Amino acid sequence: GGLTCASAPQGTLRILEGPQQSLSGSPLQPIPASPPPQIPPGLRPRFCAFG
Amino acid sequence: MIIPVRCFTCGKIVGNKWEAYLGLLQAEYTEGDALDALGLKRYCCRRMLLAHVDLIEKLLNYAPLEK
Ligand SMILES: [Zn+2]
Repeated sequence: GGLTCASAPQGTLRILEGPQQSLSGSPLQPIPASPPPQIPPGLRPRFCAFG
Repeated sequence: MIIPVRCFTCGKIVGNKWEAYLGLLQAEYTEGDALDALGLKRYCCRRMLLAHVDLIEKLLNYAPLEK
């Protein structure tokens, strides 16, 4: 138990978690565009001129 | 608040048509067809009943006597 000074280390291992990327890199999934306003069907001339 | 007696633009009596309008809409008419079945031909008359917000039923939930 003299606890002498040992030599300098050769290198460094570093352990850390890696993320999973099987999900991302996929084609994007955007929010679907709301439709442009379309005229309602069944619009008729309700007003007829008097006389 | 309460349905106007006359239309604002022309003086057509529209105050007697509110309960008829609600009974037509509860009988599954379109709002355009329900305004046709009341004889509201000019769109001045027709917005008076189409756009009416009836605040008196909300304003009578605070009815005081509750008795
Ligand atoms: Zn009118």
